[PDB]
Amino acid sequence: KVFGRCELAAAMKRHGLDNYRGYSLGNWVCAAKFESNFNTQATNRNTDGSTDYGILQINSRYWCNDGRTPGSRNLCNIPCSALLSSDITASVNCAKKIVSDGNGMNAWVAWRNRCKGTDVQAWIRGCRL
Ligand SMILES: CC(=O)N[C@@H]1[C@@H](O)[C@H](O[C@@H]2O[C@H](CO)[C@@H](O[C@@H]3O[C@H](CO)[C@@H](O[C@@H]4O[C@H](CO)[C@@H](O)[C@H](O)[C@H]4NC(C)=O)[C@H](O)[C@H]3NC(C)=O)[C@H](O)[C@H]2NC(C)=O)[C@@H](CO)O[C@H]1O
Repeated sequence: KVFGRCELAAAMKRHGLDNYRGYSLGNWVCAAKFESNFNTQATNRNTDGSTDYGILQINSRYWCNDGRTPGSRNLCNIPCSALLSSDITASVNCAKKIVSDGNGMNAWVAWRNRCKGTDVQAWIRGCRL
């Protein structure tokens, strides 16, 4: 599913991401925009053989099981395919664990390079929240 900007903001808010760990909703929508362009089915391969899945581009090296990333962890306790769903629940629960891991949103490279320190409020302009 490709989400609309405001559509994703509502689901995210609903799922408790607004100010989760001190990160305003803007931050989360910006991250989704740059990581997958709001596409739940985005997948990308990394050089170490791990894969990034879904809307938040969650990595198999640490967070999910894809049966093909030898000696990686499955910290969110889910098959990576659960992250590709139209329903963002699994992606959001998993995100919550990632962001609390110590590096905050720096875990997301597109956030760090394109969202961090920008006027993230713009991402939710005109949404009915
Ligand atoms: C080429 C490229 O950059 N591709 C992108 C993917 O790499 C990226 O996925 C992210 O991958 C990074 C790389 O390591 C990963 O970051 C690691 O995360 C673990 C888990 O949190 C860290 O280990 C923790 O360290 C903290 C603080 O040091 C400790 O408090 C804690 O004990 C550690 N936890 C565990 C379980 O070990 C690493 O510190 C950290 N490594 C680095 C180098 O920063 C991110 O978690 C991945 N992000 C996500 C969302 O999965 C992918 C996602 O955007 O994007 C590719 O393009």
